[PDB]
Amino acid sequence: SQEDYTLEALTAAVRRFEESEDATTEARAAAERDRDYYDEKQWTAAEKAA
Amino acid sequence: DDKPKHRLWADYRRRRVRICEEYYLDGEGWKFCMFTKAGFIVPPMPSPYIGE
Repeated sequence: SQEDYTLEALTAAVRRFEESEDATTEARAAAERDRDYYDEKQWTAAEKAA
Repeated sequence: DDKPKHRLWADYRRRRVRICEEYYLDGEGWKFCMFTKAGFIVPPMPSPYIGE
């Protein structure tokens, strides 16, 4: 009844959040890389170690 | 096709559908249809929008 409806609503909200998080993983990574480049972090760990 | 390609989840009830709204010039005048690949949504009727 009410418990089932609440569980379904919570599952729908969590699924919406997970869809938003996973569907934009590459875009988020690219934006974070751009922010790091703007923030003086322009060298990767491997290249810096080399 | 839909954008973007996200993996389907069994517990997810969100479903995406595609509709086609077509205006075509028939022998008598403009007609407007709303359909899918399965069946009509709005049957072929004269366009409800009035021109010049």
